[PDB]
Amino acid sequence: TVFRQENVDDYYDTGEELGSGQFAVVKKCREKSTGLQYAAKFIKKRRTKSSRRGVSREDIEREVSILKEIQHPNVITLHEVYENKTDVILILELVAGGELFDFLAESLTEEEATEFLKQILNGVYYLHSLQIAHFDLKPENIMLLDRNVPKPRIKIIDFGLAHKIDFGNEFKNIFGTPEFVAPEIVNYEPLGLEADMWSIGVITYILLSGASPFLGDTKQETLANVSAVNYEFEDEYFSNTSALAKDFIRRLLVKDPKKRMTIQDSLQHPWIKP
Ligand SMILES: O=c1c(-c2ccc(O)cc2)coc2cc(O)cc(O)c12
Repeated sequence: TVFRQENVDDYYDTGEELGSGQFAVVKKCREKSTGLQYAAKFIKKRRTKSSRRGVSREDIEREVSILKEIQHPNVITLHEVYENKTDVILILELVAGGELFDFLAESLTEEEATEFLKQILNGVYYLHSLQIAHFDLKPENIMLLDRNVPKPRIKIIDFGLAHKIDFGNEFKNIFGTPEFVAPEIVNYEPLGLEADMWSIGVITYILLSGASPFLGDTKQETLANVSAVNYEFEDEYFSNTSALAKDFIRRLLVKDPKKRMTIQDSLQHPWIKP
């Protein structure tokens, strides 16, 4: 699919940089015709077929196709797509309260954790209902609308690894951040919606404790820890955490994807259920 090839600078003015990654940079922007504000994600294109640099058209089109499907309060939305010879430029909904990752750098109570968690689960429920696996859930990819309120509202971002799961699983060597990936990702096995639920377990552990359950001193150690389900609830961190909260985590950090809680299970779990 081809995108708008007019110069994006004819329609938008850019400002503060919001984030920067391997082949993408995200800039605050403002649409000239409406005065409305967005985030422009510039994705660097592959310059040749066999290059390892830039993002393949196939990967870019997948992210765009998924984003086009999405409309939910807890997920980023897509406004427009432009492209030129060097970049595809996604004009995305602006979320200006910063990463959940940075908010955490400022442990939560179980109430604070569950208030974030419920919104995350609601967003993931929407996605999984559409058979969309995110595959890169982590605090850096959870953005707050406003960080200076008692109960910040959040939105899931970064669909760069997201896949449609029309057949129950995808077998593609999809692979995110070692701390957050499920054992089936580590082992290069077929992947489905279940991998997201593991990531939610890791996120929940971090929300409650300020500590990462599988983090080793090197990437290979972290990955080895993940595959072995080498984690425990340290008393120093979890002494005043409820057994029900631990139960929620324990039922997500399960090696066999088939035995892992689904998104629907997680919403009905007694720690979450109203
Ligand atoms: O999506 C984002 C955002 C993003 C998008 C929209 C917002 O409103 C806020 C941040 C920021 O940094 C990134 C950095 C990346 O490497 C990849 C991304 O997808 C993003």
